[PDB]
Amino acid sequence: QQYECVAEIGEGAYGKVFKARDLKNGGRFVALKRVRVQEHPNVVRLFDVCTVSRTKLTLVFEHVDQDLTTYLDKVPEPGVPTETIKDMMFQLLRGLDFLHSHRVVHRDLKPQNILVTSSGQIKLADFGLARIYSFQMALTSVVVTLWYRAPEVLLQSSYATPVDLWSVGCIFAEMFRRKPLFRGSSDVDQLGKILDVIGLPGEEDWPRDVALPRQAFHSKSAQPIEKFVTDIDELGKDLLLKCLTFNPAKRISAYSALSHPYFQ
Amino acid sequence: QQYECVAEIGEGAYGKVFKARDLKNGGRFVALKRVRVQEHPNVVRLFDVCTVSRTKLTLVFEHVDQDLTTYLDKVPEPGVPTETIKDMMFQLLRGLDFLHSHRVVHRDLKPQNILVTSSGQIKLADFGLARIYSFQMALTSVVVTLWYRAPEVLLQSSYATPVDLWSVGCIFAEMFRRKPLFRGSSDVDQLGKILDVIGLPGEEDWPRDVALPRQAFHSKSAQPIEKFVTDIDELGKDLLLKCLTFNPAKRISAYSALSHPYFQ
Amino acid sequence: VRAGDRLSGAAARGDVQEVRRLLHRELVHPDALNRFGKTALQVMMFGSTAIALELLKQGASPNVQDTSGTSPVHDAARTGFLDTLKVLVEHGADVNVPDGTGALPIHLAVQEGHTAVVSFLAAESDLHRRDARGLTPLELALQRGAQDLVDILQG
Amino acid sequence: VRAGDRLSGAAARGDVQEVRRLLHRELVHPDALNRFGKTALQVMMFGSTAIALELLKQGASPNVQDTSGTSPVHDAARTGFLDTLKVLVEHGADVNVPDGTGALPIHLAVQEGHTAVVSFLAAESDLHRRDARGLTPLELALQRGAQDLVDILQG
Repeated sequence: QQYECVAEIGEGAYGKVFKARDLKNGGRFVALKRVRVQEHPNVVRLFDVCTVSRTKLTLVFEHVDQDLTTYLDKVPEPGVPTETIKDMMFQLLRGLDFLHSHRVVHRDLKPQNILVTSSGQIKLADFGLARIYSFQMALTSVVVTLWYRAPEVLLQSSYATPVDLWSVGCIFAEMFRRKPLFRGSSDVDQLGKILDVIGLPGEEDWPRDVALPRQAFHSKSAQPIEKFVTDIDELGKDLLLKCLTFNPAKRISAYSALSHPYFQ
Repeated sequence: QQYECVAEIGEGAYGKVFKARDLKNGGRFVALKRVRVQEHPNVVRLFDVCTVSRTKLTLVFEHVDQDLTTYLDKVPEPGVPTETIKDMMFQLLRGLDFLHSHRVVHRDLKPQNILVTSSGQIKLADFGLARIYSFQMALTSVVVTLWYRAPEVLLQSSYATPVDLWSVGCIFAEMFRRKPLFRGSSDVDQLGKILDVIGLPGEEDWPRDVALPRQAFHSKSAQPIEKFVTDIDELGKDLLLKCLTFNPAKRISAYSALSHPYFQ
Repeated sequence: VRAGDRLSGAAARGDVQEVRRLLHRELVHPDALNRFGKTALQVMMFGSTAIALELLKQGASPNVQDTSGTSPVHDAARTGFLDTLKVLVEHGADVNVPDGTGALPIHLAVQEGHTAVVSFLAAESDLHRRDARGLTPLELALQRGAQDLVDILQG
Repeated sequence: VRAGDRLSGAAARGDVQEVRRLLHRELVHPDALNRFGKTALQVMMFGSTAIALELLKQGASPNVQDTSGTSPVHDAARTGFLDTLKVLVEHGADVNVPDGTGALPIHLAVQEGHTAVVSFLAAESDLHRRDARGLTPLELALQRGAQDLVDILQG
């Protein structure tokens, strides 16, 4: 036809996703997400909607041969340049904001759903594909990456939009870090990890129903994030923590974050 | 800014609607429908989406200084010319069809939501504004115009797409008539009126639940529509009645009506 | 202003009845400005000759202008409702009044292509007035390619 | 083919670990075709130099082409990952291999505007090869208006 499959990128939440050639015009790799039923620079564009049976659709999406991870995992020992971070970060938010309004919630902001062009333009994506981390040290055990899942969600309380903001802070952190910030193996374990840094929120910030109540956890500190997100600046520290805030109502908005003095 | 309000056309289902000047480029009157959240020739085009607060929007729409009513209420004693009717009628359907696909249902097809240009091009609209008729003869009493509301709706059974088709037949009729066809004061009264012409449908055409069951009404005739829609032709009579059919499943489609031999 | 709004809105919606009510069995001054300072004849449903008439018969200054110096005749003409354009005129409206951009009634008609209006206006209009783009009716009729128009204009 | 798919998908996703696993603690032949007959080096995450390297170190024919005669170097260059473009080259990839439409690596770079690639390639590339549109790198660099490029090319 006007596209040529070349591989199953993988299989996940959304069926299998493939890499194809956009010979339709020429060259360019593209992604195919098969779907049965019965504009922004920083967001992957839907290119086409092939009807595979009169319904089966085949969405053809923009695609990039680099994600936030391979890039970070690639950069020179000193690290991503300050402004580079600030930049990706701005776009990451910019497209984020765009998603939110138009009432869309990403819900899966891992760095693998974050594409970065050779140019450096950031375009969010959503393959619904998993990645399974095996663990370091003796009592090894697998974990799929939820290291970017908000408290609200680990707690199974809220699943509101701020959900995405938690995820961005986690990423922001990882741009200075070049290693995921909070990396546990269980929902409760993950909660642990978040808390050792951000500290036991106040009883008034934790929700009722929840299977994991505040009492389940220790108070232990509220460590200065900077001994983790090494080298962030003060204005960033502010934005970072404005994302990384346990209580979702009291968590910065994308729209707002965007207007933050880090991007002065 | 790039538009200048000149008046509240009125206030209704959708807030207040205004008439403004499109000086943005120049001249042309336009309509503003204020909205808070948290292409077709025969349909009024949305022109702009002003953000009044970063959400408040202000939609700027195409607008015309003439509706189907003032026009009919204006035409020469003999009447709208046959082909003129046929024509408006075609467009009215044409844009109707366009609305329907793209799964939109007008639901309010009165002749006031029907704009007609000096040229004669028809463009549907939706101001959600009411008009309140006071009544002729002794026991006078007001009524808002539901004279275009389908049985399904008066009966509060269905509210399906055919709903719009009923409304078009009512209009079609009124183009030959230059006076609304069915004009009652109550939902039950309206039902009466429809029936005196179209006649008591069959028990098998009326729905269960309904607060107004078939038995509530007399059988009385099935009068020949033409002694009402004076001067229609045979091919029109067919289309008219194909719209004006009590049973919505058994009611012509816009798409279909469009292909009807009246437009041969 | 209240009644300014009650009468304008009526006009705008083309509701004759109300306009006639608010005028008579209510006694609103035709010229009563709305909260936007425009009178009804100004914002009326231009295709509703009957409203235009009704207003003009109770007075209503036919000669009035917009912020952008626009007026009943520009609107009418631009919209094509000659029926109303006449009424306005027949009641003293001035056809040769230029709008903010210099265009006058007939400029609009040509621009829009309302042949019979252009026809109706040409006679009484200064076909020498220049457009903001410097054009006269004919030069624009030409600039457009409005044959039928160009012809009317020729005379 | 199974492993063709297991290794390609890994590559594609940029999962280094798996690629290194399936290669070593699994022993998949780098060239193993997937059910679409493409090898992994072909479909890999072009920006993942490490994957490119890993594959090329276990063998992996750097010189291979698509149905449309495209190949690792066209992709890399077109995508801008010079880091990888080098790797490919440093391992024998041929830069002067034309794609189905006649365009070669450098054509793509110019087309896309990857200056440093164009820079990297120009040297070793036949700047005389004609595009499908008959253009040479420079003529297209020009056709585009890629100053910086035109300059590199000039030499």
